[PDB]
Amino acid sequence: SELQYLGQIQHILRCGVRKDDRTGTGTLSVFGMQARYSLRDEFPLLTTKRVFWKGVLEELLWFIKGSTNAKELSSKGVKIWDANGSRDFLDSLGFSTREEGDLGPVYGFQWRHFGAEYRDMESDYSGQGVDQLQRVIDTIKTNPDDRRIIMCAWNPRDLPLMALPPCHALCQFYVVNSELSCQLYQRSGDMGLGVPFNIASYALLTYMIAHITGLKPGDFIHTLGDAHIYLNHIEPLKIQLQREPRPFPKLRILRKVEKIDDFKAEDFQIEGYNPHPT
Amino acid sequence: SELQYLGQIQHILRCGVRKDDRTGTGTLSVFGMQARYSLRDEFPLLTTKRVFWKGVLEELLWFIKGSTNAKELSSKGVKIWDANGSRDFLDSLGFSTREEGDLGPVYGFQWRHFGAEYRDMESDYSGQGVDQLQRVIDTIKTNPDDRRIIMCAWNPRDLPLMALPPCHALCQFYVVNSELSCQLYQRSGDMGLGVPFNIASYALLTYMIAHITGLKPGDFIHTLGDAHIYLNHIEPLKIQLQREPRPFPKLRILRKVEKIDDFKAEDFQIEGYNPHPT
Ligand SMILES: Cc1nc(=O)c2cc(CN(C)c3ccc(C(=O)N[C@@H](CCC(=O)O)C(=O)O)s3)ccc2[nH]1
Ligand SMILES: Cc1nc(=O)c2cc(CN(C)c3ccc(C(=O)N[C@@H](CCC(=O)O)C(=O)O)s3)ccc2[nH]1
Ligand SMILES: O=c1ccn([C@H]2C[C@H](O)[C@@H](COP(=O)(O)O)O2)c(=O)[nH]1
Ligand SMILES: O=c1ccn([C@H]2C[C@H](O)[C@@H](COP(=O)(O)O)O2)c(=O)[nH]1
Repeated sequence: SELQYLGQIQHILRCGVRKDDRTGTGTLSVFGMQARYSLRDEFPLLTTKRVFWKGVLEELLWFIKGSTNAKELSSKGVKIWDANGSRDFLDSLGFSTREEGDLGPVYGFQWRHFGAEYRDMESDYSGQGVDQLQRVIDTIKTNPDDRRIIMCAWNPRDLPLMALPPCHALCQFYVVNSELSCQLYQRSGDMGLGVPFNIASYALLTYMIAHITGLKPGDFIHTLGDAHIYLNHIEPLKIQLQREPRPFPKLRILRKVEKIDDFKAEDFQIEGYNPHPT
Repeated sequence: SELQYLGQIQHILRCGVRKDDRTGTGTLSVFGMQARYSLRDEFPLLTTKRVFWKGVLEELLWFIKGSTNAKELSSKGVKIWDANGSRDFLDSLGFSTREEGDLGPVYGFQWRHFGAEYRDMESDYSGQGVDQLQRVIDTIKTNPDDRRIIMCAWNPRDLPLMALPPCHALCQFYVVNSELSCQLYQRSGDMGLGVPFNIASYALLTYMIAHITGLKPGDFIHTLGDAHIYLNHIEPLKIQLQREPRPFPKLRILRKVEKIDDFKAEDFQIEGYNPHPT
C-alpha cells in the first residue's frame, strides 16, 4: 500500500498546480487526498526513503506525555521541534516571557488537556481540559461501534498561543470485527518529509491503542488537505518515485501495557525495516 | 460528479462490513472514503435521489446566524432538527432545565463563537469566542495560500452539551488560481440520507464564501470517516445505482452580497435540478 503514497507523489507531479507556501518557497499542490494503509501484521514505515523512526516514536510518546516542551523531546535525540521553541522564534512570535522550549498549547496539551487554560510547559494540568486520548481509549473499550471516537488537536482558541498550528488537526478511530482503524485529517502535508513520518506516527498510535484495548490494528486512512511537494524536491521525489517499494516492516510491542501513558520507547521494535538508502 | 458518490455506494455494498450503531440498526460500513465534487459551473445536488434543498439552504443560513435554537430553523419550514430540540429528547439527554428548541453549543455557536462559554440559545455571544467563519473569510482575502483555513465544529468540551455530536467535525478551505475549494471531514456518513444533504450543504457554503471573496468555486472534497448504508436501505440504494445520473443543477446567487451574514434564502436559486422520482 506504499504504492498509494508514491502514487500520490505521482499525481501531484502531474496535476498539481503551483502554490506558494507560508514562507516564500513554492510547492506543487493538490488539495484533498486519501490513502489507505493496512496495519495488519505489518507497519507502514515507508521503504522508498528512510523514515526517521526514532523521531516518530519519541515524538508520539512526547505527545502522549502531554509535553509542550521541545527540550523534553530534544533530550531523546529528536530535534525536529527545537527550532520552534528556540529563544528567537518564541520572541519573534511575541512570547518573550516563555521559558526556552515552551511550544504553547500544542499537540500534547490538546490531546490530553483540550480546553484547559495554558500557563507554560512547566505547569501541571492534571485533571484539566478534556483528556481526548484516554477518552478515545475508553470509548473503544466501552462502545467500539461508536462513531464519535475523535481526538482533535485543532483548538481555534489556543491557536494564537501555539509555536505552530497543528497539521494533525484531527484523527478518528474506528472499530469493527475487533479491528482498530484510524483516520488522520492532515490539513497540510509535506509529501517529501512530514507525510511519511506522520503516516508512521499515527500507525504507531493505532498499534498502541489497539494493543491496550486488546484489538487488532486495522487500517490507517490518511487524508490530506494541502498535499504538496516543495519545488526543490520535485526531482528527488521523482527519484524516490522510481524506487521499488519493499515489504513493510513489522512493529513489535514488547510488553503488555495497561495505559497509553506507560508505553516507553523500549517497548517498540521495528522488525525487517529494509528502506532504500540516502 | 455523482458517479463518485454512486461508486462509494457500491463499494460499501460490495465491500462494507456489517457494523451496529447507537440504535443498533445495523449497517454496511467502510471507514475512510473520499469523493471530489467539481463546483465549477455546477452544484453537487444529487440527481439519483432528491435532496431536500430548502433544508440545506436554511440550515446553513441558520448556522451562519450562530443560532442554536431549532425553533429558529423550524419556522423556516425546516423541521429536521425539531426532534432533537424537543422537551422530550432534551430530557433524555439530561437537559431537563433547558428551554425547548435549545440544542446547546452546536455548529452555529461553534462557527461564530468557538471557545466561548455557552449559556443558552437566548444569550448574546457577540465578541465572545472565536469567529471561525469570518476568520476563514478574512484569511482567504488576505492570504489565500494559507494552509490553515479551517472551521472546526468539533469542540471536545462542548460535545456533550449538543443535542447531537457534530457530523461535520471540521472543514478546510483552499485557494489556488482564484479558485476556492473546500474539504469536509465527516466522521459519520449515512450514504442514503444525510451524505447527499451534507455534500450540498458545504458546496453551498463554498459557493457562498467564493462569492464574498471574489473567487470561483473549484472543488468540494468529501471525506468520510464511518461511511455507511443502513441495512434497511440496501434495497433502495440498489435501485438508485441503476438510475441514470442527470446533469447536476446550478446554483445562482442573485444579489451581490458583501458579507457572509447578509445572505438570505432569497439570494439563492437552484437551476435545472432534475432529481429522479421518489
Ligand atoms: C516545510 C516543512 N516540511 C516538513 O515536513 C516539516 C516538518 C516539521 C516537523 N516533523 C514532524 C518532522 C519529521 C521528521 C523530520 C526530519 O527533519 N527528518 C530528517 C532528520 C532527522 C534526523 O535523522 O536527525 C530525516 O529523517 O530526513 S521533521 C517541521 C517543519 C516542517 N516544514
Ligand atoms: C440514521 C440517521 N441518518 C441521517 O442521515 C440523519 C440525518 C440528520 C440530519 N440531516 C442532515 C437531514 C437531512 C435531510 C433530512 C430530512 O429529514 N429530509 C426529509 C425532508 C422532507 C420534509 O420536508 O419533511 C426527507 O428527504 O425525507 S434530515 C439527523 C439524523 C440522522 N439519522
Ligand atoms: O507533522 C508535520 C508538520 C509539518 N509538516 C509540513 C507541512 C507543511 O509543509 C509545513 C507546515 O506549515 P504550514 O502548513 O503551516 O504552512 O510543515 C508536515 O508535513 N508534517
Ligand atoms: O449531517 C448529517 C448528520 C447525521 N448523519 C447520519 C450518519 C449516521 O448514520 C448518523 C450519525 O449518528 P452517530 O454517528 O452519532 O451514531 O447520522 C449524516 O449522514 N449526516
